[PDB]
Amino acid sequence: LLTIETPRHLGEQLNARRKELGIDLYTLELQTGISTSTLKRLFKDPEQVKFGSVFAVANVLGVKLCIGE
Amino acid sequence: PLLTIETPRHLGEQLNARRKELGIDLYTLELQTGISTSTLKRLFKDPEQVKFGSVFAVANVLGVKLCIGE
Amino acid sequence: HRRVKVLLYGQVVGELSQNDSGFLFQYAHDYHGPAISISLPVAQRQFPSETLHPYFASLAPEGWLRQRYSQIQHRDENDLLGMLIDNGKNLLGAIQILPWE
Amino acid sequence: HRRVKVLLYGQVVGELSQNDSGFLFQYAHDYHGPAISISLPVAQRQFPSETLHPYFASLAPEGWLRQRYSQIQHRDENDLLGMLIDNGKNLLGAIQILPW
Amino acid sequence: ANCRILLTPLNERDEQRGYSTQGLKRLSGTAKLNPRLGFTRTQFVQELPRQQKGMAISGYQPKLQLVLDEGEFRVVDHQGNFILKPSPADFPGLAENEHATMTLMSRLGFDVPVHGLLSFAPQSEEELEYAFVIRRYDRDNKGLPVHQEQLDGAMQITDKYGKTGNDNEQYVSYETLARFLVAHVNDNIAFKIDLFRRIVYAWLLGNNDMHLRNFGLVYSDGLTPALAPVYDFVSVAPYPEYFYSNYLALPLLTREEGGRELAPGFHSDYGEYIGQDFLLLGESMGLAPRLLEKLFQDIRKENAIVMETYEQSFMTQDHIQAVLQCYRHRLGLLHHHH
Amino acid sequence: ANCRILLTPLNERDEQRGYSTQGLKRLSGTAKLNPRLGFTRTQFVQELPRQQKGMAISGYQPKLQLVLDEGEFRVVDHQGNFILKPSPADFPGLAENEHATMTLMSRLGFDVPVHGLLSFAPQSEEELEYAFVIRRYDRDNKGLPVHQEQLDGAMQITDKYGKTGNDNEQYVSYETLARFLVAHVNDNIAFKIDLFRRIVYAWLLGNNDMHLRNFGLVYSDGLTPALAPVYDFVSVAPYPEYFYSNYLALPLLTREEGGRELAPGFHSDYGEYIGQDFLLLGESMGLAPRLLEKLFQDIRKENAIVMETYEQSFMTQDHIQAVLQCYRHRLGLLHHH
Repeated sequence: LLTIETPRHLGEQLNARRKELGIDLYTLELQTGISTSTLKRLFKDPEQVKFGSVFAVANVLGVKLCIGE
Repeated sequence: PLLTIETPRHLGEQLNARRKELGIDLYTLELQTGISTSTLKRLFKDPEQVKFGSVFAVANVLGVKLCIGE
Repeated sequence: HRRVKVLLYGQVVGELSQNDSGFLFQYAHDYHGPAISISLPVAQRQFPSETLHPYFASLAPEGWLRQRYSQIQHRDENDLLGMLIDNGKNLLGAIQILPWE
Repeated sequence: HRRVKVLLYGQVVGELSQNDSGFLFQYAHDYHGPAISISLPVAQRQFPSETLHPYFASLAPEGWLRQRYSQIQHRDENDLLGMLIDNGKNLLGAIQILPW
Repeated sequence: ANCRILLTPLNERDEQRGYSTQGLKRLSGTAKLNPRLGFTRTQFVQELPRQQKGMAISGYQPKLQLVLDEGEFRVVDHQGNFILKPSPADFPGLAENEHATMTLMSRLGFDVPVHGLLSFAPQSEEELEYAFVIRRYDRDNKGLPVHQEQLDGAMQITDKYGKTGNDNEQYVSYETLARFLVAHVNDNIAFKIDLFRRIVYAWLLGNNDMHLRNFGLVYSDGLTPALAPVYDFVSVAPYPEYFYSNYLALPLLTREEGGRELAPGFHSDYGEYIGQDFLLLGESMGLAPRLLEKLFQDIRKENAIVMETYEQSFMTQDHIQAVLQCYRHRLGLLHHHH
Repeated sequence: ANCRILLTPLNERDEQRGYSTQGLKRLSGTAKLNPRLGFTRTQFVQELPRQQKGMAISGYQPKLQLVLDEGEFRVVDHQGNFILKPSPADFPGLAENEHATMTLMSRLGFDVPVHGLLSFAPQSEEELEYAFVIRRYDRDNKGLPVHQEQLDGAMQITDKYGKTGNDNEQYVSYETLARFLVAHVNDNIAFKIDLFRRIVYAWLLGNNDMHLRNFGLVYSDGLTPALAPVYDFVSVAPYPEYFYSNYLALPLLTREEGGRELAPGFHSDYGEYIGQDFLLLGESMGLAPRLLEKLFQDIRKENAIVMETYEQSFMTQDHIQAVLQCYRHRLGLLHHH
């Protein structure tokens, strides 16, 4: 389990995961419907990206989102 | 006390349950985060269309940590 | 009649026995490691069945590999548990089935 | 100097000893419950110090109750933990300091 | 006319009793409580000789352990459920002051343990003497101990005022204490708004003795502690010698530790803590400027609860006016900020 | 002349040896590997009188355990780090077919264990015989055992073809098997695209015997199991009666279990599996229509790698022709619906 420090931290972790699986941005666009430009913004800092798109990308990468205290 | 969030709506509901157990109203959250009471309302029902940064700022003000696993 | 010991990753994790009612696999009451199969979860301890468990039956060799062994001592497929013990130190993965003696 | 058993929730959690070099609090090697203080984490076992640990010094009284107790007992000026054993069964929270 | 527990107006029948049914039930759990102690002051409270002028009023205050056997209060040697705090021999009416201040804190929305004023059995035909009683927070639904610790031991500070150096200077401030709390308890804005209000209200009301031993951590959740309820909240405004010794028990800001810097309010024509100093404390706790502005407006609107509670109290008239005079002055200083 | 490990053209300094330095290093970890076995076929492999004509081609295949002792392959009695698979006595050139198909799978991007063709020591002046060699996947860095299990035992199926009922019907399909896999491994688009491609490529290449024992789960990254590498991938296209027996080892779709329904492709003028049935398999795995369309276009573009790999192989000319004929036909069927 990794605690997400900021939105930027999450985009970087999702991008590291994407690259270790060998998935390109075009494959993710076809599967999620999210454009390669939004995917680019998402992997750098998802701050302004809609929550549902961040959640859909985490899902296609096999990443689970958890909440704690 | 680790809960896997199933859908965006599941997170909105958990954040709203947490907000109510702390006795925090929507106006207090608007003053602290800058997020409007109407966006906060949409967020606590289904944050699918709300920006990630606003969901992350609300989870923060409520003392809720976001984690990632596999 | 047979009380065969099952060892995963070098150490014995449990026992697979045979009797009148059928077969029974059981993990040791002090084994809290990984399961030998997703069909035999670590959380549950006892595994009774009328026929040999699909995991242990899947470990028995196919066509050529079983005919080469059934030519040495002559096993007419009657006892599948005795055939598992003949290939005990030659199984795939980290599973090893050895006798109790 | 002296050794005492530190109890939390009615159960012996560790020991606090005193000698020439100073004081030492140590949790029992088999105690995996909650810490008695955020200043004494259970992850760390040994807690040596020249003076009495701020947690154990904070347990001792200060004004009127320490004065009422001191006029009838009259023990050594700097008897840091000697005063804590006398009021061991009368502490705040779930902590108890008993003689060994 | 007013209840000795709640300070609310007493109805027709309760007038002679002096206590309301609501109050007796709040304090004990039953409307059958007997708030007239079956013991006299000298029966249990010894007269200890005065120590030195240097210690705070809390040093001169006796403390008795009380247990509730049926609807009767009984003095215990150890591990009681309530604490009786009679007025010190040199500070008459201090129990009535702690009762007014603690009642005000409950009316303001703070977590305050249940309390009231109880009378001792009189020796002869003299006027009844009252002592402040409060339920111990280190007890759950039943009299089972709940673990807790004071902030001085948690932060590993050897003095309750942070006078830990080679001088008379203070090395722990409310800003540092809040930063320590934020790291050990759950963060959240509700905890932060409450703790900020506790510090502003200790200043507004004249509680210049809210030191490190006057903050606690309760272990209710198990692993993660919570901040302990408000306790020992007394106004020192009726005692000029004690009131002018300090504005607060500890320095407000971290910059003031060791006397290295003054708070910006000390550099202003006011020469004391002003609203700007409290905005800097709020800011250090992560509170937003728009939220701090609203919080200040909420404190201004609570003027009526402060005035009314002290005026409804059993404190002397001279004592009430000293408190309200401190309060009005400090409340007016809250406007002085950007 | 092509490399007996990689099937790539041999350079001037490798030409006479028959193996490339790149290939020898890929297979052994050293360029000092000796791919000329110090033993003959009959020294270690025995000819036992066969079972009966009706068993799958894998049942007739001998398997030897091999260890790499100082650049030399040595036959071990149990638990070796490589497995030697000589051609069955009745199926000559099968080792060359498994080598071509497994080389193609590596070139296509699949996780395939390192492999090649090694020659036995000749008895006299007869032409050299080659066997297929492959590194065992249930081994880590320095041959320590990695735990694994076959899909039939994991899913609790008693037959590797799912023939578990009161009739002769198959009760487990690729769709059901994929659904089971998604619930036990890490569920990601890379895993899903790969598993989908493995099923489409078993069909395109004529591997109609990719049953439940030809899928595995390897317990490497702690708790989370992973799909085992591609293994035992052979084209049955050069063997007409085996090829005709089935299009795939298991039914493709869940609707086909127990013969309750036919796949849409069976109801079309084609009467066999078409592109539309594979779109339905993709859809069941959560793959999006726009992604499945792209994945099909990639399969069309990989035509050149398929043609070239089989034509560069040590398979007989008649055998290559049979494989490419199966391939071209099935690749053309992918455009349908």
